[PDB]
Amino acid sequence: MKVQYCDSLVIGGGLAGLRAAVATQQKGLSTIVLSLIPVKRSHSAAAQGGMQASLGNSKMSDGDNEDLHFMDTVKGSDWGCDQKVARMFVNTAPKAIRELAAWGVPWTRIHKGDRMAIINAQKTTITEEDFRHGLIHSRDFGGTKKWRTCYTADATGHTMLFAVANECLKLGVSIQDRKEAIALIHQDGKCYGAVVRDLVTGDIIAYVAKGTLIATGGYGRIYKNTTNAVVCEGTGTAIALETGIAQLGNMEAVQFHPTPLFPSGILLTEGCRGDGGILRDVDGHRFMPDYEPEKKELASRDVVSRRMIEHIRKGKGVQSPYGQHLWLDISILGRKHIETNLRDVQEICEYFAGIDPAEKWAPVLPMQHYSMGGIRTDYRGEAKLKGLFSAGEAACWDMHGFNRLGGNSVSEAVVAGMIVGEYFAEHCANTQVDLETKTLEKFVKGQEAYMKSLVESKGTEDVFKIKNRMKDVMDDNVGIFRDGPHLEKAVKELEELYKKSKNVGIKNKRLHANPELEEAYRVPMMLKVALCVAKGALDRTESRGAHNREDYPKRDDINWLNRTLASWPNPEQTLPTLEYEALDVNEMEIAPGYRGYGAKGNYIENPLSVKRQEEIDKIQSELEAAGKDRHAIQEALMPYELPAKYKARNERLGD
Amino acid sequence: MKVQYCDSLVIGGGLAGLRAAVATQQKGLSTIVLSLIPVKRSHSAAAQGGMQASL
Amino acid sequence: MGRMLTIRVFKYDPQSAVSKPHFQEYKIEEAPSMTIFIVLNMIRETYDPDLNFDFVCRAGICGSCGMMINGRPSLACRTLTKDFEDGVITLLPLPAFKLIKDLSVDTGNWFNGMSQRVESWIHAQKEHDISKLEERIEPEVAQEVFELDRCIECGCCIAACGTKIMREDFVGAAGLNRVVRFMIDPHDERTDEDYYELIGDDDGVFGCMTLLACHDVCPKNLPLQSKIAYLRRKMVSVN
Amino acid sequence: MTNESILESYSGVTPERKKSRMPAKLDWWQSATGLFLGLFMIGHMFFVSTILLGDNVMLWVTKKFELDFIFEGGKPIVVSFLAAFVFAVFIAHAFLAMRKFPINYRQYLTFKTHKDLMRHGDTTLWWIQAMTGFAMFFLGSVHLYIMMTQPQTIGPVSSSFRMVSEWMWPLYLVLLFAVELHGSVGLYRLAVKWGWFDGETPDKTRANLKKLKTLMSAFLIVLGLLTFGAYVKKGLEQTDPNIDYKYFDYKRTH
Amino acid sequence: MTNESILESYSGVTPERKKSRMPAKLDWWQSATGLFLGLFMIGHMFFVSTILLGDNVMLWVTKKFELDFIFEGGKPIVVSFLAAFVFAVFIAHAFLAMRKFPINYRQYLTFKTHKDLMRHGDTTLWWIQAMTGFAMFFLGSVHLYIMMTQPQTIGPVSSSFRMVSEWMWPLYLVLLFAVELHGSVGLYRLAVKWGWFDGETPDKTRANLKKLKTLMSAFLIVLGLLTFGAYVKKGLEQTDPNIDYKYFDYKRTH
Ligand SMILES: *Cc1cc2c(cc1C)nc1c(=O)[nH]c(=O)nc-1n2C[C@H](O)[C@H](O)[C@H](O)COP(=O)(O)OP(=O)(O)OC[C@H]1O[C@@H](n2cnc3c(N)ncnc32)[C@H](O)[C@@H]1O
Ligand SMILES: *Cc1cc2c(cc1C)nc1c(=O)[nH]c(=O)nc-1n2C[C@H](O)[C@H](O)[C@H](O)COP(=O)(O)OP(=O)(O)OC[C@H]1O[C@@H](n2cnc3c(N)ncnc32)[C@H](O)[C@@H]1O
Ligand code: HEM
Ligand code: HEM
Ligand code: HEM
Ligand code: HEM
Ligand SMILES: CCCCCCCCCCCCO[C@@H]1O[C@H](CO)[C@@H](O[C@H]2O[C@H](CO)[C@@H](O)[C@H](O)[C@H]2O)[C@H](O)[C@H]1O
Ligand SMILES: CCCCCCCCCCCCO[C@@H]1O[C@H](CO)[C@@H](O[C@H]2O[C@H](CO)[C@@H](O)[C@H](O)[C@H]2O)[C@H](O)[C@H]1O
Ligand SMILES: O=C(O)/C=C/C(=O)O
Ligand code: SF4
Ligand code: F3S
Ligand code: FES
Ligand code: NA
Repeated sequence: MKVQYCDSLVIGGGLAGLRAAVATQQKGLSTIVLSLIPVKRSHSAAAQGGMQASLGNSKMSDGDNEDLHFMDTVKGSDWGCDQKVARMFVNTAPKAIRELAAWGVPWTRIHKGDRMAIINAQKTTITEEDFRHGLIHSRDFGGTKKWRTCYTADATGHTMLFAVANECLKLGVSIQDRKEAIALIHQDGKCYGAVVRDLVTGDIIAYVAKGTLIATGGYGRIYKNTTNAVVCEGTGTAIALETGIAQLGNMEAVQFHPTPLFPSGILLTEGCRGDGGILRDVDGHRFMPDYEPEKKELASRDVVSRRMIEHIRKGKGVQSPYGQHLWLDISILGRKHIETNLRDVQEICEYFAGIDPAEKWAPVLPMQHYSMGGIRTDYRGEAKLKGLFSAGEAACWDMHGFNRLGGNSVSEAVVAGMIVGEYFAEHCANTQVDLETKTLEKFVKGQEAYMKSLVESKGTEDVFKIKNRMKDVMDDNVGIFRDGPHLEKAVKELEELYKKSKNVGIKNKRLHANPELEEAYRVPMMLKVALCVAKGALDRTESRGAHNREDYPKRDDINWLNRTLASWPNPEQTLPTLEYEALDVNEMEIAPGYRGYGAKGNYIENPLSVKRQEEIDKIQSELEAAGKDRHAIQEALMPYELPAKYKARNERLGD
Repeated sequence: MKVQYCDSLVIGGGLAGLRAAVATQQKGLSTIVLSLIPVKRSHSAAAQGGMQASL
Repeated sequence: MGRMLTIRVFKYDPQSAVSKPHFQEYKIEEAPSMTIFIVLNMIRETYDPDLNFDFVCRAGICGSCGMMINGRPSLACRTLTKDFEDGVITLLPLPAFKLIKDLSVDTGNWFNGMSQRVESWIHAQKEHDISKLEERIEPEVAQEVFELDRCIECGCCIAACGTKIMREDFVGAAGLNRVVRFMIDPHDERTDEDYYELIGDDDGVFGCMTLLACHDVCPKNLPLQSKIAYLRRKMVSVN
Repeated sequence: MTNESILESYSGVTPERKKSRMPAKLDWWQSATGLFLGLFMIGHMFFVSTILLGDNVMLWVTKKFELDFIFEGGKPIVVSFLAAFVFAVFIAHAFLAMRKFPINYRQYLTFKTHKDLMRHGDTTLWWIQAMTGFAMFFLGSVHLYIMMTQPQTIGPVSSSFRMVSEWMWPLYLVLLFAVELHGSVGLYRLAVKWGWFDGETPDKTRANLKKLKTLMSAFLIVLGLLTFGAYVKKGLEQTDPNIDYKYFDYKRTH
Repeated sequence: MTNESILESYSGVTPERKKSRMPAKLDWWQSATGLFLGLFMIGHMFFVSTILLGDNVMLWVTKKFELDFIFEGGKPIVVSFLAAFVFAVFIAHAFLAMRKFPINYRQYLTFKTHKDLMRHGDTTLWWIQAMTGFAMFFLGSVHLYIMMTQPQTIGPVSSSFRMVSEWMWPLYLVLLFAVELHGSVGLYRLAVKWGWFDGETPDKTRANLKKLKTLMSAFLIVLGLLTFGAYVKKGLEQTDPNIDYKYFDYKRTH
């Protein structure tokens, strides 16, 4: 038997996994990072929007702080987030940016002087004072009033990922790629590591550790149309689910992007619309103004996606051999503007769409983009399975709830990497594990037997046909608009698809470097993940954040102010087990209310919310009257935890 | 902490250690042989008398 | 219609004792805006699931899909079948990297080795306090560093380099660019002499024969030609 | 052998534990010797082409290089020292540049294959540099030794003699293209290698250098063929069996 | 480029998945070309030394190599083809053997240091082989081209002319030691490399081959100096300014 030991095992080489590995390796814990691919090729590398952090350096960022970022995050989540977690996040995001700047990330800097900027309310000029020169800049992204999205020109995710990966190399972290975790090793409710398949050699290996962290990204590829890399299939989610102990949170909470290029899904940054881009229909008609006379194309991202689909259903969509879509017109912004501020989007349309955005329109359609759902953890990042931690998009730390803020996800990856990293490090250094070879052998032999069964299967089902049908079902029934009747149909077909996945037969019999065998074991995992998403959507009879039920259009704070917890205790069951974790209003700093975007009064008010709100107003008044600062007030409303290393305040330009 | 696992650990790379390692490795047990020196330099190499066996 | 494309692919499995290097041809009907990414996945799902290749972002941002396309190392996800007036496309794995199987090679581990070799990280005596204001940097400088930080470690300039193909220890264009990327970063305290200890030898900057194929194939259009010359002038002046 | 060289050979570093500066020096000298020969050849093509202006013309120049304004009829021995000097640089350059040739079957096979697959201009031009360089080991040496040992045989009549009667034209014809292609490409790569003229628009500078390279080659090749024909024509007119053409030009002013 | 060469370059093996047989062929040809040149030179030293037997002697041999028993006064053009042939082998050999030179600073430094520390005869002799080989790139080419293009100038009188009047003796003097040391050591190593004569007592065979090598070199060097002096002496006696020595031997029987 092949066994590898390390003190800290990290599954996933994206921003979250690598940053967590820095956290453990720096304190002397031997850590291994496993990844399907070279770590610098992780999906994190594709982020071009930027990272949200309340620095308050620039003119449009002036006055920004933790409280404002916090409020944007909670209201954005439609109150589905754990507010204590959101607080931990907002207070640490500024330090994440500054640490990265220290590690060489080339953040775009502010230069003194006037600037030609778009505000879309007063597209006047912006002036940056001399005392702001040379500090980290920020732009308008995510719909926040205060511009706090930091960026390194047009490749933010790229530079961030490279810096963190390089720090891992500096520290001697063992980076092992083309390695896939296919099962978690657990006994007595504790996680002792993972069974790993070497993608090159086919070897099945047991990686044991005192602590294991899953930072495997999102599960967007269960959808046919997605902005996600082809490796974002949620197998990390599935292995946690298959332990029968760890639970998945809000899997039905999936966020879509309104303007990905159709049908590839290659992202066309929000900057297109933010700069003045226009959405048109089959007749070239600018339609957003018809639905949003006020906000128009500058409406909430959430609203734009919905209107686009509505317009398509009204029969104004553009017919295509790949389906219906709409048009994005940025040629109206001028050729000069596109070749200086949108030079990237120009290359994308030319390289893949074979068009020049300065002359022709780009085909677009809303598509799956971010996975709010994930492995459920406490505030420390630990799952119900002891010793198993999760961070990044793969987790449901839940600072996002039912709608993540644009710019908050790459921010969370590094921030969670830092925070969960510390707690993870503490767990690995303080816990003592009992590694029974009987258990290791059971799990390893169990997967070797499984690979053999797949290679010898005389089944007649085609793995790709099954996978493709799964993706169509998800797109057609679990998209922007959902309803009970279609969701019931989806759950039934997915369950049928799952059962047939077991009768798959493959042509290539080799155990090494076999992409067909890979699909043979990944698809069944994806189907179980899809079932959690679909079933979760079916049972959640309300409309919250990104989850919109046409048959239940209102947010229900009375019966649904909770979080969906999915599990798969019995390996025989063909549907996921769903339970619910209630959100205690008494522990909220901001009581449930209007989210800001969408129709007003579109939520069933909960009496407990009113009580808490009053209680909050009272506490604020008294404390604010006694000349108490925002910090002491925050503490009195909702105290939260933070590792000692990050409990310091964030200095700002103006203290 | 640095930890290395194998099914069969052999300490010593002389005739006895290496032959035992052959015995375990041939049946699929992962085995490691530890030695102060390259194994072919073990004291066993100095025997010039011979080996007793009733042929 | 859509004209029939003839796809010729290099196939070889070094881990299989019975495999022999050979080309296999596939007939694919072209579609609008069809890329090699689409072509290879079509072949995988409907004609030959044996074929190995690596795609991730399919957007030209991750550097995973480099391969030889009609003799030139290029990103397959960003290569259009339309640009080949002839209809015949030949695919080979990137040379100068360890072959895994067919079109799949190990670029990632060679790059991690290079990153370690040139100490690809910020070298500074003191850690700036992360709870305080960041150290100010001129915007133009940040822009210059970013320009060189754009490398996506795709390996195209490595495989395009005749020098690297012949002499495997050559650090490559990506390695020389990486050195410059830190040289011009104010956060890094290394001096020219420190850099010389890293690449001031025949496997380093002096091993470059200025073939410039690296410059001409870089999908991110980095200024390799001028930056390598810049480094050469600095290293030859040490001592 | 010295203690220091032993320590470097066995440790891989100098006694001060630093990497040797020799690779830098060798790189410098390779380019320096290359630059010298490249420029030398340009001037060489002009002075040797004076035959196109008339026998009296080049004859006048030939005497200047022999220090006419310092010696009576000019001492041809001056050309001998100049030849020996260039010969030395020629040898040093070959010695240093030879380090860059593909050196085994594997390197040769993989590079040649790569060159053919790539169809990359600058890569192919390097192969030409290497090929022409190897060829000049044999072609250049013959000419250099002769110029160094028979300087009194240089002139409108004498040079034409060697060109035709001594069958030197086949060598000159090949060498002309060999040294011109090698030299022009060499000067071009030298510019992009050290980037002396990069400036603010490197790609534009390189584009122009490439154009310049092609023109320089064209002009010099044609001028070389014209000059070549002149020497041949005259050499083909030397038919009198009672005339000592070899030392004719010399037999005019000692 | 061919499909097979591409497959070999990218896979490291032939289409049949075997290692290329080219390295074996190249090794064979390197030794074959070396053997040819080595033996050619021994015969060369004897035929060129006939000047010691008298002008009429070598003159007689010179005419035989020009096919006297087939043509009137013998056509010197025969020597041209022979020269071109040897030139070709000379070039092919240099091309193949050049693969063995130390090729970078590190290799040169470590081998030179090693040679000086070891004081091992056969190792030091290889360095000599390499040095003399490199030198002959320049020295051998000059002579080969001349013999190939001016065969009608070979003889007791004409050869002595070139030797002295055309200042070819300095080149011949260096080349004599260069080619003899290179050739004798080369033939010796060839024997121990392929072991054609090893037999039952290999060490004894090698001991004798080493002795033979030294004697062969001694004899040929001395004989070479004697022959050298003969050509010089005669060349130093050609003082009449009205005699065409260069083509004198030719002007006897067309
Ligand atoms: C898709 C996308 C997302 C995105 C964005 C643009 C695009 C096209 N732009 C953003 C932006 O401007 N601002 C922002 O805040 N977020 C943006 N996002 C989303 C964001 O980039 C992601 O949420 C974030 O990068 C996620 O980071 P994370 O570290 O969590 O995950 P990852 O980078 O995807 O990496 C996952 C790693 O896991 C390995 N893996 C996966 N499964 C396995 C198994 N089974 N075994 C072993 N390793 C596994 C992957 O290989 C990878 O390294
Ligand atoms: C000394 C001697 C013995 C001998 C002999 C001649 C001499 C000079 N001639 C013999 C003969 O003709 N016939 C015969 O039957 N026996 C003869 N012997 C004795 C015989 O050779 C020995 O008894 C026999 O070879 C012992 O074999 P064994 O496999 O037991 O041991 P070894 O070869 O000495 O190797 C010991 C290995 O252990 C490693 N080592 C030791 N300590 C450590 C620690 N702490 N950690 C890791 N490795 C360790 C050594 O490095 C070695 O490889
Ligand atoms: C008068 C004749 C010659 C001229 C004008 C000349 C000129 C040049 C020039 C300008 C360079 C550029 C050097 C550099 O890039 O640093 C060059 C390169 C080179 N030369 Fe020559 N050269 C001559 C003869 C030779 C000979 C006889 C050899 C034989 C070994 C040779 C082999 C090379 C090679 C292989 C290169 C490429 C070096 C590299 O890639 O670094 N040259 N030469
Ligand atoms: C200082 C040394 C040199 C001197 C004095 C010199 C002199 C001359 C002279 C006088 C000629 C005319 C024909 C003759 O007299 O045989 C000539 C021709 C020629 N030389 Fe040189 N040369 C020198 C170095 C070189 C070098 C290094 C090369 C290149 C390896 C070279 C290449 C040529 C060529 C190709 C021609 C033919 C010109 C044509 O036909 O266009 N020379 N040289
Ligand atoms: C008429 C002149 C020459 C003669 C008589 C000659 C003869 C020989 C002989 C007998 C060998 C043995 C070959 C073997 O071991 O397979 C040898 C080796 C060698 N020769 Fe030459 N050679 C001549 C010119 C040259 C030239 C111009 C070069 C220039 C590159 C050269 C470079 C070498 C080298 C470096 C070796 C050693 C090869 C090895 O170690 O494998 N030779 N030669
Ligand atoms: C088939 C080609 C060759 C022919 C016909 C030939 C002919 C001659 C002749 C006639 C001489 C007398 C002087 C003169 O006429 O200039 C001579 C001398 C000489 N040759 Fe050759 N040779 C040939 C090849 C070689 C080669 C390949 C080498 C070595 C690289 C060589 C080395 C010498 C030396 C060193 C002398 C001086 C003899 C002495 O002074 O002892 N020859 N050759
Ligand atoms: C062009 C100048 C070359 C520069 C000198 C240094 C590099 C070349 C010598 C070192 C490598 C040895 O080179 C080796 O030569 C033999 C020629 O006999 C080549 O042989 C191959 O090409 C030659 C020439 O096109 C063909 O006639 C032959 O059939 C073919 O098999 C080997 O593929 C090559 O690897
Ligand atoms: C003897 C013939 C050589 C065969 C040709 C192939 C091997 C040599 C060339 C390739 C290696 C480059 O060779 C490099 O040359 C320079 C000379 O300028 C040497 O330089 C060293 O030796 C030379 C000569 O004794 C000294 O004057 C010099 O001060 C010293 O530093 C380098 O130590 C060597 O590594
Ligand atoms: O438009 C983009 O660049 C990113 C959007 C997001 O992260 O939501
Ligand atoms: S320098 Fe260009 S070609 Fe080379 S690895 Fe980086 S991005 Fe790819
Ligand atoms: S192609 Fe190679 S030789 Fe130098 S110029 Fe680029 S790294
Ligand atoms: S798949 Fe990422 S660059 Fe091609
Ligand atoms: Na998530």
